This record gives sequence, structure tokens and C-alpha cells, in this order.
Amino acid sequence: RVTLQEAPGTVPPGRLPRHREVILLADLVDVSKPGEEVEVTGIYKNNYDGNLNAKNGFPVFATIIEANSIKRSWTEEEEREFRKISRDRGIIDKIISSMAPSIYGHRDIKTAVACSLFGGVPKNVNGKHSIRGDINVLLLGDPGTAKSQILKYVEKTAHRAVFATGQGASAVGLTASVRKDPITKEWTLEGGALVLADKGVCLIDEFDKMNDQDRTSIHEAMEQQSISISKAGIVTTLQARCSIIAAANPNGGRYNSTLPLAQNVSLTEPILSRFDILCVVRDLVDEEADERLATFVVDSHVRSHPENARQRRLQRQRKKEEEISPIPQELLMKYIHYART
Amino acid sequence: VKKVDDVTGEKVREAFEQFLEDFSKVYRAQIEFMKIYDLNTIYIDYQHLSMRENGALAMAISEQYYRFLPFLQKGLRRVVRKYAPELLNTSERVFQISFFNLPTVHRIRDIRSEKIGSLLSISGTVTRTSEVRPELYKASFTCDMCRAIVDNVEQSFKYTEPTFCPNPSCENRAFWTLNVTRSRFLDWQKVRIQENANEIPTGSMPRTLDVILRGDSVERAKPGDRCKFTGVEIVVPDVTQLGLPGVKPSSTVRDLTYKISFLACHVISIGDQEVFLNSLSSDEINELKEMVKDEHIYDKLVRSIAPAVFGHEAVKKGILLQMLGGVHKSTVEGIKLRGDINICVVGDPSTSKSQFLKYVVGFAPRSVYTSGKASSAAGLTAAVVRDEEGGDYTIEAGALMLADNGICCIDEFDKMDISDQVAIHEAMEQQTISIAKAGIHATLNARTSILAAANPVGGRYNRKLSLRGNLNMTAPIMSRFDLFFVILDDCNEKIDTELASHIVDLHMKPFSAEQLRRYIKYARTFKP
Amino acid sequence: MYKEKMPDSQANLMDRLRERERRSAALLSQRQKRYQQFLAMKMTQVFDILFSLTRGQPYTETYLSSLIVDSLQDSNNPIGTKEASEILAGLQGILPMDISVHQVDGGLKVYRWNSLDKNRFSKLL
Amino acid sequence: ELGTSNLNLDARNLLAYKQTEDLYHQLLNYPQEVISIMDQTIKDCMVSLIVDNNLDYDLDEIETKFYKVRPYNVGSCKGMRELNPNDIDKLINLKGLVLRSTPVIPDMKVAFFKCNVCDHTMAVEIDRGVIQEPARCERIDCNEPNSMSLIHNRCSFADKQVIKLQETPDHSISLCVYDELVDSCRAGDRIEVTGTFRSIPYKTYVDVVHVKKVITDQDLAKIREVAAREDLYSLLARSIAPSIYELEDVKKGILLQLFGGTNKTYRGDINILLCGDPSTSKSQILQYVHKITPRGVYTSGKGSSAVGLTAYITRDVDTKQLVLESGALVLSDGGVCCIDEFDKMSDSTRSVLHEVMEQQTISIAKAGIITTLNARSSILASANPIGSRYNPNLPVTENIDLPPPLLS
Ligand SMILES: Nc1ncnc2c1ncn2[C@@H]1O[C@H](COP(=O)(O)OP(=O)(O)O)[C@@H](O)[C@H]1O
Ligand SMILES: Nc1ncnc2c1ncn2[C@@H]1O[C@H](COP(=O)(O)OP(=O)(O)O)[C@@H](O)[C@H]1O
Ligand SMILES: Nc1ncnc2c1ncn2[C@@H]1O[C@H](COP(=O)(O)OP(=O)(O)O)[C@@H](O)[C@H]1O
Ligand SMILES: [Zn+2]
Ligand SMILES: [Zn+2]
Repeated sequence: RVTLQEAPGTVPPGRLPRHREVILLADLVDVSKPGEEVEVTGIYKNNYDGNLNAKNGFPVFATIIEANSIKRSWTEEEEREFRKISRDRGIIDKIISSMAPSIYGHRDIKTAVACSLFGGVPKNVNGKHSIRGDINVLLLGDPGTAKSQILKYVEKTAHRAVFATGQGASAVGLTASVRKDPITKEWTLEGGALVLADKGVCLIDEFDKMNDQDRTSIHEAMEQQSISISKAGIVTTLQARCSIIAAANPNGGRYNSTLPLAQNVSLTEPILSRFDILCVVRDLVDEEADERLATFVVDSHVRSHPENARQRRLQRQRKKEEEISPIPQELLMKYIHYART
Repeated sequence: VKKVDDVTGEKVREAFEQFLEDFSKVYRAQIEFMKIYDLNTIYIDYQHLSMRENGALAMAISEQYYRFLPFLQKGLRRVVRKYAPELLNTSERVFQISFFNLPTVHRIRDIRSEKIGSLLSISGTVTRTSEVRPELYKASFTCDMCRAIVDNVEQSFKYTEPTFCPNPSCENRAFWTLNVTRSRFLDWQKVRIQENANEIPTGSMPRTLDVILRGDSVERAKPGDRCKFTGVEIVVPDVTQLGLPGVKPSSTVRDLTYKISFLACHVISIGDQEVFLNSLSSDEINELKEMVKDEHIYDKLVRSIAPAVFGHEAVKKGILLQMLGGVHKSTVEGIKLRGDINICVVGDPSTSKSQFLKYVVGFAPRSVYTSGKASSAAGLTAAVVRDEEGGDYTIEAGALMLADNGICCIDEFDKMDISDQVAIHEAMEQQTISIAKAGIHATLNARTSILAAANPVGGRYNRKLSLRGNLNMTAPIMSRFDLFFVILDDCNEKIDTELASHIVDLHMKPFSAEQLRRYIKYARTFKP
Repeated sequence: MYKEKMPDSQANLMDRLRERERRSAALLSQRQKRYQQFLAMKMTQVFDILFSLTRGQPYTETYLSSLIVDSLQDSNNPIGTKEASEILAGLQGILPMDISVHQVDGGLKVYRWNSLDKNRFSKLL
Repeated sequence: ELGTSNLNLDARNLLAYKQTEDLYHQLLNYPQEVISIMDQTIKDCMVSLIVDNNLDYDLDEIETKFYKVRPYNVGSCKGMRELNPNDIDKLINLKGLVLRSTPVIPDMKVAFFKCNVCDHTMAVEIDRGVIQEPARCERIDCNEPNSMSLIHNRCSFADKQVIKLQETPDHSISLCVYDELVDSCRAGDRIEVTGTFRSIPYKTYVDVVHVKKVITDQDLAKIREVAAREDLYSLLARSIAPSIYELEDVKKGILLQLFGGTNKTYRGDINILLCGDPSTSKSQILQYVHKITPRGVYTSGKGSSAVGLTAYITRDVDTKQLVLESGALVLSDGGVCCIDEFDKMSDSTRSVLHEVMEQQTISIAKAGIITTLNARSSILASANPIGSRYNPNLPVTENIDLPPPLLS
């Protein structure tokens, strides 16, 4: 008996993750393991007959799916369209300019987002040695610098993204949790945020303000891409291949440009070591810088504001994408997916 | 062998079918609409039901609704075979009726055993919901001794095997085979609603109730919403009555315990200019218009916020603007923009600031009042509580989730701990709550406008120093508050004489307070 | 903006405020009359509450006015509690034939309505 | 004239007349029978006054319906704990404070049976808590045994509620109410009980028959004499505290606390801080104040906490609504409380007083609980100066260890 849960990026706004139960029979066992994303075809039947008729008001049952076949893929029209853009001279600056186009400036930060979305090569060197492939990014700076809204963009762009907040997340809720099987009464383990984000990205907001213990469990994930647990007789390790993008604030809420970074934050060299790119942000004052940034933002609220009808309005959206982005956003999501595969 | 006929039910159904064939035939157009769109449930307005026979048809239907339901079901499903027989087909005759638009909206405070079996509508804040399940609406069995089949075996609020084998050639009883294909099932869901905050007086405590949803009306209940239901009250057996004082009746031994529950057939949630405008009459339109199309309304409405509090004319503008939060926008890139406004107020311990919070929580459509030291991180944002009917956790609405799309008020803000001031940060700007704790990973809507009050670090305003040093609030929290007021007091005689003059009038004793909510319910629609 | 640039009126500006002053009383009365029409029309969608689900008669006006509010009127056009008292007090006046409510010791008590054609009497408005 | 369904009989008239007291002693063990007779008597009295006296003609609803009578001011018994096993089922009169209320619990009065093979319906009513299942269908043709079936939601029910009372005999007792008496008693109500002491095979409870929601002219003459005499204030100071010498203003101070201001809706809860030197009889006062005043609560700031003063609030599985464990401050609702060692109160506890002394309410918003309470009370506070003695060489606001927001 295996539980299937909605994909992390597909949960509708403001609802808990809908999930069902799947019945694997006849050598269809062990086809998938926690963290894997699968598609399955089966029969939708009802079998929960028992005390539910009386223990809850009126006779009711529960639904299951009896799986028949399961699978854990591009047409020519897609790849042929990719290669047209691929041959364009200087494509790198096209992708970077398309990273959240509605944010002005911060190009040396958008490149970190662009580089982390594509990732590297998870080189399992000669098998006996392993190196992580995904790029870790830490965003640090003064309030009012969009260190969080970018993480509200990586969620909507990466294939699989899990979002978390500093004080709203617990150590058990991130790595793994412990449960008892309702059928066999055995100790079972349930995956957390990092386990979900396997082959994806993990987004932590207000990384500094969380308690030390909640921040401590992250150490293994950022280098091993795995969760190691030993609780209630469970001794195992899961797969947690996911890049981590973290936003934080300096001590006192303002960045002291006259002091080193190691002194400006409450974190320490170990935690900073697991990161690849650190994006220090200064909210310094300048009329020319302010005029360019403000005239960009004031136009952003003009466009994001509301105002074959399907085709006509879909044309309008991609028209505004062309106003601000050299790449249509739907293709870029696919283009990142194609590159990663 | 002739069974007893309900002459009142037959009269009702005859009046029921006659009403269906004559009401103008929009309901039959809906019947055809259901056939076109493959729909299960038809919906009927109660006021449409109450405009025949001077409404006496509805009255008999209302006060004894649970009894008369099959007659109306027969009344309609005969009509469907008359005009849309394809709805009877399968790949069988599932059919539902869901009424709505009741005049009375009874409170959880007002449940009486007299109301059992009658049709009533209630409103209550949701706290927990259950996952949808299929309900055995009607079953069928095949015999075990012989192989005869028994169809249309209804299960009224309990599991019920057939009491005989229909053919006299067989003697089978209490031994049957359950069909899972010719039988039929319907959706089912439980909703745990709570009495609204504005219903319970101070010192009193909120009542709780469990409400049942079935059919396509399921899943239209989300935690933290002010839902509105329509249905009938039905009692179910209870197991917690043991140990109570008083003589308890017995059956002969068998127990006869009961507890009250409410069954709802329709679901709706209380909340674009022309959509809103046509829902009001001309007198309503003119009354609402007089507060908009007057050349000085913005001046007038500021003077209509907490009229008991004297002075502080800046905060009366600030709160009024907070009460009309800006336009939410979504980027073509996918990013969303906040529309609500956060406000902080700081003053000396003599400057009346708690009165503003009391006024806001007593006036706002949705509002929550809390204190600095009393509140905590989990109580404000979200509560991870183990759920009933299973071994898995479930969220419980914190202070911020309650009064969502409203104003949240906190008193003595400077007294709050930093570690539990942090938890408000995400809700203040992103209007969302992110949870990853023990098997829960959802993101919850937290569109709330935080209003806070606090005092300087030294009790009094240290007027020797500057504004930079008198506040312990760090830079991040200060940046988020769109408005930030520090009000001070001095020994000016001309002010104190007037101030003392009218505060004594409190102990001596433009637009009305009801008018402001009516105006705001219209203003919140415009999107400049 | 700066639209009022050249309204070079005579001494009639004193007569200008006579129009502001002398006519304001009638408009205030009309606004009062509109509220009466506002209240006298809402009772049409109020007595359906009474007709539908109340046949016993222990109810005092305090409870009912607290259920005129927090009810079907808790919608796109809310109503006030003191208005709800005025709404319920107007019912006896507009329909003396079916309602006869008297002060008991303090406050009012409401009995089971005899009821008739619910809205035909609205012509008195 | 009344459209009511019952009468709250002025039972104090029973001790005001001779033969009625004789009835009371006779009625002490048989209250139900007379009340049942009075119900028919009330209907007969109504019918006789309506149509037999020809003063009225609206009789149809009254004749068909049923009435009740409730004596409310019967002479009190010998207290709760003094009752005896034979005193069970006897009429009693008690007093106390209501704490908690259970939700509406319906109970069976009429059972609805339908024959499962011929649809015939019977109306069966319970007598003395007994359900009688019909054995066969009553129709002449259909006579199948055990064919009668019960429909849960076609029956008739009556409201049953359990209200919890803190009883002070003339300990807490769980009361019981029925029909219109339910939800008439709510949390915090001041209550006098006229009902039946009950313990049945054994828990102590009272089947409340009626509930009450709440001196000589020579005393008036005595009051006016002190009211008229010119040394009124001088006499009060001279007589309030014999052990404490002089302190005319302190006599006027605490006395004005006990008199209190007027309450309008703005309360008159006067509060006083004694900043005296740590050797002047002030504990000798507040200890004495706790006794002379109408019964309050004596508390020490050092030995009290925020939970100790306010409450502990939690949910209940059975009641499905919030329950309160009243703290020291709430228990003094409407009265006077003394807070010694006010200078030693914990900061978290001191934070409570801000809302208490501004709105007399306390708002709590924690895990699973969001509610506000009421703790309207008067506070008498005594506080030693900072150090071993008062130091006038320092400003007065520096001799007191209280913040300006609380000291003001
Ligand atoms: N470079 C920028 N371009 C456009 N908008 C910006 C920029 N920096 C900040 N903002 C605006 O300021 C807000 C910052 O929100 P947030 O990301 O929570 O700030 P923080 O950096 O404190 O996390 C966003 O709503 C965004 O619209
Ligand atoms: N402008 C005003 N109008 C009416 N009352 C006032 C005004 N200013 C002060 N007060 C009175 O003074 C008191 C000030 O208390 P407050 O400042 O609210 O205490 P806290 O600091 O605990 O909120 C209030 O009870 C209020 O009645
Ligand atoms: N003015 C006074 N009248 C009566 N007794 C006094 C007076 N001053 C001091 N005492 C006595 O001194 C002792 C000190 O008690 P008190 O001052 O009430 O509290 P504390 O011991 O905390 O100072 C008491 O026993 C009291 O009898
Ligand atoms: Zn058979
Ligand atoms: Zn029969």
C-alpha cells in the first residue's frame, strides 16, 4: 500500500495537499520509493467497509486505486524549437535578463538564480566519490530589496519547489517525521520538505530568524543531499537532492558596510561554507539609482494591474512578456527542464 | 396487502409537481441545463418555493422537512422522466435537491430540540474539515439461500439488511450478499464550524458544532472561512452521555443516547462594480450613493472613526485608509503584490490608544483583539493540532487566520517577545503563512491588515532624545508598517481644558457607525 | 485642481450661502424621509424570518432584533441593531390587525403572528 | 392577560401566612403532586376566569396546552452537607454561583414507530423512563411480529441541560434544568436555587424547579442618625479601625474604596497604593479589610502569578466549549481584592493589570484558545519603598519600584 500526494508545485492556493491511497499488486511492488514522482493507471474502487458505518454518522466508505501499470518524452516540435533559440548568439544574457523580469537591477543576483535553476552536473565521480551538482544561493541585505519575492518566483518557475519560513518550520517537519502504520501497526517514516524537493529546489525565507536547532538540520542536506535519521528504531537515509535558496537579514536589521560579513550576521563560517553564491545587498541612497528603479517599479504596477476570447487574451499576456522578457516564460520553464534532462 | 398512504404527502407532491410545471419554466430549463452539462443536483430558491399558495406550501415543507423529502424527490424525478429521461441513464436514478436563500439565519447559540426535523439556515466560522468520502445512499442485496436480488435497499442513517426474501419460496433473513455495482453511493463530508466572535459576549465562550455535507456541495468549506449552510437538524447517537446525573431512559436492555447535529444540503461563503450594484434596491443604492457622491466625504469619514476618542486626527485618517486596503495585483510573471496596509501607533501611557483597538475590533466586519504578553507565535499564526478520525495532524486557525480579509489588532506591541514578533513577518507582507512541521506542508492565505499599539522603551517619551532612540522596534519591522505614528502630550492649557471638558462628559453623558460598513462594502470594489 | 480661477461674482456671494443655508433643512428632512423609506422597505424581506420558523411566543423584542441582525441582512447591505428595533417596532404600526405588542414591565414581548398575505399591505408606504 | 405558559409563584407568601407554612412542612416530601394538581388548577382557573366569569373568550390554545407553577422564595433548609438520606427527594432551597453550562441535550418524550412491511405508524410515549417496543403491527390484516421499527428523527424531544453551581450552604453541586429553564442560567450568574435534592441509584445533584437570578425600618432610623450627625466622617474614622490610631486620610481613603464610584456604560473601581514606610500598620489594615468588607479575596503579589490571578482556560471533550478555572483576580468579580507585596509582583503578572485597570477585561489568544474575560474588581495595593526605608533625598517617583505607566 503506497500513498500518492499532489506534486509540490501543483497544490492549489490555500489548501492542504490532497492525497489518496494506491494498491500495488502482482509484482508491482517496490516500483517507487519516497521522493519519486510517478504516473500510474489503475481502477478506482471502494473497499473500506467496516466500523465506519457506525463509528461515524451514517454508512460511508473510503476510496482507493488498484494500480495496473505505473511509470516513473519530448516531441520533435519542442526540440526543433529549442535549437532555434539555442543557435542565437549570446544566449546567456537572454536567460539572465528573463529571470523575474519585473524586478529592476540586481543582475549579479539574478545570475545566481539563473545558475541555480539550471544547476550543474551531479558528478558521481567513479561511483566511489560523489559531489553535489545544484548551486546553493544565500540572499542577504537590508529590508526592501526583494530578497523574498525572488523566492516567490523560483517556486513558480522550477519544476519542483518547496517553500518554507524560518520560525514557521521545525526540525522534524523539514527532514522527516515518524508515524505508526494504521494497517500493520509498525513504525513508518514520512518525508519532509527536503524529501519532497528531491530533484528540485528548497526555498527558505528569513533563514536567520529561525531557532538554532531548526537551522542545524540543514547542514547534511546542503552537502550530502540526503536526510539521515535514527528515531524509534528507524535507521535509514533518504534522497534530498535539492538546491537551497535562503533569504536572511543582518544583525540589527541594517547592513554595516564598515564591518565584515562574518560580523554582520548571526550565522557562522560552517553554515556560510555550504553556500556557493552570496548576494550581499546594500540599500544605499542615490538620486540616479532611485530614479531608474522607481520608474521601473511604477511601471510594473501598471502592467500587473488588471487591464476565441481565450486566444485573444493569451495573446495579450505573451505581448506583455515580450515587453519585459526576451524569452516567453512558458518555453523557459520547458527549456530549463529540457536542459536539466 | 396495501400499505398506508400519507394523504398529506400526496397533497404536497401534487402541489410540488404543479409548482414545477408552472413556475415562471426556468426550473425546467435548469433541468434541461443539468441534462446538457451532466449534473446531479438541482437547486431551488426558498423564496421561489414560498411564492405559491401564499407560501403555505413552503411552511408545511419547512417545519416537517425530513418527513416530506421522498415525496418531493418522487415529484421531481417523475418530471425528469417526463422531460429529460436521459438523466435516468448510467453508462441508476441518482437525484438530489438542495435548497438555499432562507430568510432566517439561526446561530449556534440558538439550537433548540424543537428545531429538529425543520428546515433552517445557520452561519459559523469553520475550524476543521474532513476528507470527502462516499456515502451508501442506496444499496442492494442478492439472496444467499436462493439467488434472488433485492433492489432499492435504502440505508436511512444506519446499516440495514433486508428483513425478508421477497419470494415466499425462500426463507432467507439476516443473511445477504452486498452488491457493489448495482448499488449506488454519494459524496460525504463533515465540517466543524464554530460560533462567530461577534455572537459571544465578553466573558462567554464560543460554542462548537459539527455539520455534515453530502453531494457536490462538499469541499466548498475551507478553514477560516465564514461559511453559510442550509438544511435540516437531525440527531445521531452519542457515546459521551455516560456518567451524567439524572434518570436516563432505557429500552426494553438497550441505550437511547442522542446528540444534536445539523445536516446541510447547500454551501455558500460570505464575501465587479455592476455585480454588486444590481443586488441593491434604489433606496439602498441612493443611501449608499449619498456617502460616495458628496464633495467632502473623505473629510467627513475621518471624523467618524471612534467619535468618543478626542483628538488624534491623524490616526483617524490612518485607520480609515487601513480599512480600505489597496488593490491586490498579480504579475504577468506570476508574482503577487500586497494590497493590505499595516499600521503601528506609539504614545505615552496617557494617550488613549487601546480605545482605537477596541473600536476597530467592535466595528470591523472581521476583526480579532489580542494583547502583547498574552499572545504567542502558534496562537497568532497557526496551530498544529492532532486531528480526530485519524492519526495525522491538522491545522487550527490562529489569530491571524481568523479575521482573514479583515483587520487584526494587537495591544501593547512593544511587550511582545521578539521570537514571537518574528512569526507575523511573513503575513505582514506576503499575506501568506508557510508551515513545515510534522507532516504538514501547506501554504495558507493570511490576507490580514495588522494594527498595533505600543509604548516607548522608557514608559514616557524621552523628549530629550530623538525618535531614533525611544523605540526598541528594529529596522525590519519598522519598514513593513506603511504608517507609523508617535503621538505626544504637553502641558498646553488651551488643549487640556478642552480635553478635560469632554472626557468628563463621557462620565457625565456626520455619518452613523452603521453607515460606514455599508460604504466600505461598496468602496472595496474599486480598483484604480 | 486650480479650477476656481475667476468666479468674479458680485455681492451675491452672500445670497450664494443663503441657498446653502435656507435649503439645507429640507434636504436633511428628505434624508430622514429616505431612511424611513429605507426602513419601511426592508421589513418586506424581514417578516419572512418570522413567518418561516417561529410559532411559539416566548420571544421578547431584544432577542428578535438581535436576530434581525446577524441574519439574511448580514449581506451586501448590513443593518444596524437600533434600526432592527425600529424595523420590528414598525411592523405593529404598519400592521395593527395582526400584531398587538405591549410593554410588560421593561421592554417589549412579541407573540405568535396571526399572519396574512405577507406583503400586500406595503401600499401604505 | 399574559401569553405565558407558567407562573413563578411568590413562595415567600407561604411563610407570610399560617396555613401555608403547615402545607410547606406537609409538602416537604411531596412537591411534585401539588404542582401537577396546580397545573390543572391553573388551566381550570384560566378557563373559569375566561369563560365562566365571561371576562374573556380566547381559551382554545390555553385549554389544549399545559401549564406549570414555580415557587421561588420557599424557606431555606438546613444546608447541603447537613441533609440526610431521607432528605433526598425533599424540596430544598439553596444558593450559589453558576460556573459552567453544558450544551443542549435532547431526551426522548415520544417514540415514532412505523411498521416495516405495511408502513403503519404508531405514536408511543414514554412513562417513567421506559421504552415499550410493540410486538406486532396493530392493523387487522398486517400482524407480522416485530415488524415495528423506530425512526430516530420523527420522534419528539425535550431540552436537558446540566449547569454547574458553586454552592454555599445556608461546595460545588452539578445542577440540572429542563425545558425553558435551559440556557436561562449562564456562566457567572448569581443564583438562588429552589429545587429538589437528588441522589439516585448516588451522585449529588439538584433537579432545579425554579432558579433566582440575583433589614427593618428601625435600621433605617439607625442609618439616618449616623447620616444626620455632623461627626459622620470623624465618627467613621474613629470607628472603622480601633487598632489603627488616627490616619484620618487613610481612613477616608480605603473607606472611599469600599463605597466605590458609580458604574455606567466607566466603572468606579477605586484603587489605592500604600507607599508607607515598612513598619506602619498596613498589613494590620488590609488583613482586617478582607474581613470587614463584603467577602472578597486576600492575595499577595509575591505569592501570585498571571495564571494564579487570571485563570487557566482549556477545552472540554464532553462540553465542546471553553471552560475556565477562575484565578484570584476573577473570583473577586464585582467585589474588593487586596494585593499585598505589590512591589514584588512578577512582570508578566503586572502586564495583566494594564488591561484590567483600563477595561476590567482580560483577552487571551494562545494555542487553540482565543477569548476575552471580565474581572471587574477593586484593588487595594500596599508597597514598601525601595530599600530598607523611604529616602526623601530622592524623588518620590524614584522611591517607588513601579513603572510610570502602572504608577499613573
Ligand atoms: N529591485 C527591486 N525591483 C523591484 N521591486 C523591488 C525591488 N526590491 C524590492 N522591491 C519591492 O519591495 C518588496 C520587497 O519584499 P521582500 O522580498 O519581502 O523584501 P525583503 O528583501 O525584506 O525580503 C517587494 O514587494 C518588491 O515589490
Ligand atoms: N482623547 C481622548 N478621548 C477620550 N478619552 C481619553 C482620551 N485620551 C485619554 N483618554 C482616557 O485616558 C485613558 C488612557 O488609557 P490608555 O492610554 O488607553 O492606557 P493603555 O496605555 O493601557 O492603552 C483611557 O481610559 C481614556 O478613557
Ligand atoms: N500605627 C500603628 N498602629 C497599630 N499597630 C502598629 C502601628 N505601627 C506599627 N504597628 C505594629 O507593628 C507591626 C508591624 O506590622 P505592619 O506594619 O502591619 O506590617 P510589616 O510588619 O510588614 O511592617 C504590627 O504588628 C503592628 O501591630
Ligand atoms: Zn431467497
Ligand atoms: Zn403492518
